[PDB]
Order: sequence, then C-alpha cells, then structure tokens
Amino acid sequence: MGPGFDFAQAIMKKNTVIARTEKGEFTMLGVYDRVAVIPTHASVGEIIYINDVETRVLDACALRDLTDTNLEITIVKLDRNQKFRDIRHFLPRCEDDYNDAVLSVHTSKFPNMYIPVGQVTNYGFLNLGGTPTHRILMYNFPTRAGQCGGVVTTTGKVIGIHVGGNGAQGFAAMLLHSYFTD
Ligand SMILES: NS(=O)(=O)c1ccccc1OC(F)F
Repeated sequence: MGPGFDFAQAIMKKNTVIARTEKGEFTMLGVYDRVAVIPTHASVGEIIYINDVETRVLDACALRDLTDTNLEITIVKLDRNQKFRDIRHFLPRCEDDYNDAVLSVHTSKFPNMYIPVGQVTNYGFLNLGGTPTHRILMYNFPTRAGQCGGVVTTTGKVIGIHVGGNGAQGFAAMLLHSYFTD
C-alpha cells in the first residue's frame, strides 16, 4: 500500500522459504548463499523441509550472547542447489529502536500476510516461554503462533524475526550484521 510494504514485499518474494520441522511450519529468512535464520524453538535437526522438499541441514547454530543468554535465533546452512540474494547490507549494525515497521509472514496457513506493527522498542530482556532472552524488539500488535519466523522490516532495513507474543504485544529477535560475517 506504501513504501514500507514495498520493501517488505521485495524481501518476501526473493529471500523467504517455508521451513517445516517436527514443531510446525515457519517463515524462514534467507540471508546470503545457503544461510537462513529461524527461531531456535523450531528445533532444527539433521533434516528440514524447505518448500515441501526434504533438505539436509549442513550446519545449525543456536545463537547466545557473550553473557551466555539465549538470543532465540538459529542460523542454518541448507544443502540447497540455489543461493539466496545477499541482503546482509540491509542488516543493522547496532541495537536500536525503529518507527513504522512491517511484519511479513508466508506459510500454508498465512500466505502473503503483511502487518503494519508501528513503533518498535528496544525492549532488551524478555522471559520468553520461561527462557531468559536478550536483544528483544517489541511492537504493540496481537500476534498469534503462526507469525513465528515472520520478517520485521522498515524501509531499507531487515531488523528482526518474530519469536513470540503475550496476546497484546509481539516480540522479535534482533538481526545484526555481525551474526553473518563469513
Ligand atoms: N494477525 S493474526 O494472525 O492475528 C490474524 C489471522 C487471521 C486473520 C486476522 C488476523 O489478525 C487479527 F489480528 F486481525
């Protein structure tokens, strides 16, 4: 409808796949080469389904900060025959607050879904499903379970992936440029 949605759409059409694990279907953001991200609660194993194709997982790393606190991001390298468009230059370098963000989801249940979530707060610490978690972004929208993995963007930036909510607010894990230095 506007330049926010334009940037979100451009990311969804080229840099997302549908990931299926034993814990459900997730939006999954491809970042560069065969490297994607997913919430750690997806519990990635040795094999994952990518757009309904059986795919070997070459590596998977559940990120934690240097206090040894959960970040709720898993970086996955996929045994896929095709590379993602490199979007690392759209990643923020530092923790920040944002205006006017969009949360975008693409699954079987919610195809081509875009939500203007508005102002995003650097919330920091969250007890997420009982797990102390750092680098959480917060937005005032009543997100559901099916949004997990959803991409959070502003115009020109890919800032986070949706990892949970409390019925009134939604929560995303930060993406930082430093997570994807090769
Ligand atoms: N965003 S959501 O997942 O809660 C959802 C799903 C289907 C229809 C409407 C809807 O939004 C609700 F907030 F309006």
